[PDB]
Amino acid sequence: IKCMKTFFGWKEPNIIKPHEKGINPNYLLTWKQVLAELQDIENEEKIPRTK
Amino acid sequence: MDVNPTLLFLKVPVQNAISTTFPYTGDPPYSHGTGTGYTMDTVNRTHKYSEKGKWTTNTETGAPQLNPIDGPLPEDNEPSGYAQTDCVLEAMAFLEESHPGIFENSCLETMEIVQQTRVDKLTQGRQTYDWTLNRNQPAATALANTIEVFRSNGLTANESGRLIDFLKDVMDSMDKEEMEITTHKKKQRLNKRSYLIRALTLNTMTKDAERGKLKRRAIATPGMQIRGFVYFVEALARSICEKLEQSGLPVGGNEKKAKLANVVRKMMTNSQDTELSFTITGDNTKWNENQNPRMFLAMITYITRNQPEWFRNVLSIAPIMFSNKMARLGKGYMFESKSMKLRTQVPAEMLANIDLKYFNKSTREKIEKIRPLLIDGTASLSPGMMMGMFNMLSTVLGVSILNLGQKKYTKTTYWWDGLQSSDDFALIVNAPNHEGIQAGVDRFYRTCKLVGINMSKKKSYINRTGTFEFTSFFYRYGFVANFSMELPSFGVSGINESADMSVGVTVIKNNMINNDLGPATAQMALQLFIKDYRYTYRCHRGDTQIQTRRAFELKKLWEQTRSKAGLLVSDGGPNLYNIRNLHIPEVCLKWELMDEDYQGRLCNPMNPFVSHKEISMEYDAVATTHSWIPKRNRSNTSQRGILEDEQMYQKCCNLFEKFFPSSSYRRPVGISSMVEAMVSRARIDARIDFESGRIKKEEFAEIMKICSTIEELRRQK
RNA sequence: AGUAGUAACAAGA
RNA sequence: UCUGCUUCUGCUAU
RNA sequence: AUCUAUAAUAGCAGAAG
Ligand SMILES: Nc1ccn([C@@H]2O[C@H](COP(=O)(O)CP(=O)(O)OP(=O)(O)O)[C@@H](O)[C@H]2O)c(=O)n1
Ligand SMILES: [Mg+2]
Ligand SMILES: [Mg+2]
Repeated sequence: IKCMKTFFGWKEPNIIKPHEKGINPNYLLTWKQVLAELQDIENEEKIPRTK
Repeated sequence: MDVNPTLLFLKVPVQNAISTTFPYTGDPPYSHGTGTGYTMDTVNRTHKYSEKGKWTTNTETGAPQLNPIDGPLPEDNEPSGYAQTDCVLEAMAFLEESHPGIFENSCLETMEIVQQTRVDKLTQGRQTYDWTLNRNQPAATALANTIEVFRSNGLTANESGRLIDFLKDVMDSMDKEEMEITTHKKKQRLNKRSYLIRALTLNTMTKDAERGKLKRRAIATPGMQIRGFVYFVEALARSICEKLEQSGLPVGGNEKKAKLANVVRKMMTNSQDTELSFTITGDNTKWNENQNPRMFLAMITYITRNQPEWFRNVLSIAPIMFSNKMARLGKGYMFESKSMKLRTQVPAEMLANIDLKYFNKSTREKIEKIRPLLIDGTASLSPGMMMGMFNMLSTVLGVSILNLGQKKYTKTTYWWDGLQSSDDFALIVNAPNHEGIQAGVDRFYRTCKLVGINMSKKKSYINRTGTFEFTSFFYRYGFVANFSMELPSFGVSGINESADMSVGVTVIKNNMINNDLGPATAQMALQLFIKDYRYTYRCHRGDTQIQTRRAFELKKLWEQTRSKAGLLVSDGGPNLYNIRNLHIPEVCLKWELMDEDYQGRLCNPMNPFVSHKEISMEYDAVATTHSWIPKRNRSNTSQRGILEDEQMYQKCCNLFEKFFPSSSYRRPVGISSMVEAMVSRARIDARIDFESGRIKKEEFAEIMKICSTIEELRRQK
């Protein structure tokens, strides 16, 4: 969480090179979900050993 | 610049950097599915190399058996299984003529071995085919199941405890009308042919974690009816191999390197100055698939000439059983339907009455080629040795072909000698010119062809004498160090903290001694092992910050201790090891530096993490508290009925050890039952105690009365 | 999909 | 329905 | 000087074929 906070310059993620045999919206949603859950357990500042 | 590590060989000879060519830092290849494909392909290759042989039907099993002996001499350089019996007998005769008395002395020692060996020897095996369950089981479990079934069928010669009496029981079991299997209680009855096929079966599995191979292959494990005979035959062949200078077996390690160096040195000394000397680094192709059991029988019959007949019989049974052996096909296959999204297991036992539409091209061809041999889910495999089952006897055959290379047998100007380890071989050829070298190589190759040995042309090469490779030992005017091969031995072993420390440090030291591990690299290996150990066991230095569940106790113990240098690494202490003290254990290395209370706690006589033995008074423990026992999870099938049998077994064995103090130090011997031995021991002990004066009238009477009660209970259940 | 590579995993009871 | 045989080496003591 | 051996407890781990 701290190492991510050291970076300013986040944008809205968009697909640049798709996985031609996969479902790329799923990857976009997975990254959005990672960001959302990180924001969740950071807003708590009760950060477990595992999420 | 483009980095090319291989270019390092332009200045450093390949031998002096051979360790670079061994990529043993990555994981080895494993098998994922079934081994039926490799088993069927092995059977088909074995029958292809011997296809010009004679087909027969076994009157006892009903299996089609192929006999390539004395078949047509090969016409090409493809692998051939057509060994000529007269050439094998000539090789044996000339080996005995060149080393007078080798077979006689070997047979004497092997007679002693056969008469003294106990049936317990069979328990020294790994996963064994168990015909009672038709599955792989630990060797001791398979042997116990076999003994129980034999006893319930009236076969009880194995009660003598001798291996040869158990072999007599096996011989008599192969003559019964029906075999009774009593499971848990379902009473199954095998008939003669079914029991016979189960007794001649070798289960087949795929070999895992194998380096140097792109493709997987099959290994075999025989049942208990085969293993005693194979053990006696291998003991005879080992006695023979010990007396031969060309044998790379059973010598291993530093002794093997010394023997190879000395023998090659003597060979170069014997070669005259005017002669041309060449060396073949040679492999043999399809070694086990072309080693015929009939030729092993011929070899054993020639070796055991003028011996007692019982000895010849007991040594002849293993080649006979291997000549009529069956290879179990394995787990079968797995079928998937994508459209229905389902998967199913098809057993191997239904691979003869199945539709071929389900299979791809190559598997369908395999099944079509192997179907005539299928009986009860096994394939008839008369030719072949089925993967290193007679390593030492095949070594003897190869050494006989090497021995045929003296000038008294070549009768020409060229001659040859060398080293033979089962299939691997180093052949030194001497001749006055290059044409003589070619003639000697051709003659050796064709003589090998005559006895079923096929030199691998693509894996073998020849050069002027002085450099060669033998059994992954690289010889450049002397054997070089190859450290990479011993690389997987470095690391945490997973026994416990004490044992892992001991193993890590000892491995580093022995690699300094044997594998040219330099001192600086040894110090770095020590550092890396300590890092991996501290990570694995959560025992980082007390004065650190790594966060773990153990770190609080370690910090408390650290701050509590005056002399920190005495704490063990597992207790968060420092690492005091260096090149100086690798041979010294860790508790002894820092015994002087320990605090008295920490020392008396670590080595407390009533340590609760180790087992205590009764003398409720118990002996004092000696080991430290770092010698704890790791929980072994063994919890989803129907084979849960043996957990109670094993528990009661353990109860009985602990009681016996309470009656016999040395039973766990040395293996106990005796034909008497457990209750009889324990009661007689209790009686004689009570007698010599009342006599010498440790017990009185009444205690002696009570002990004798309990003994009489137990004896009437054993006679009267 | 992916791992993987001559047969499997992508949970099973 | 799944780590075989053989040889060497190392460690440990249910 | 010899010494797998004028020898034989067992289990596990590594290597080789
Ligand atoms: N694990 C092992 C490895 C080897 N062995 C024994 O060593 C022989 C040569 O193996 P090898 O591995 O040299 C045969 P390879 O060179 O792969 O192929 P090729 O036969 O086409 O030449 C086998 O046939 C077995 O007797 C064993 O019993 N267990
Ligand atoms: Mg070779
Ligand atoms: Mg090879």
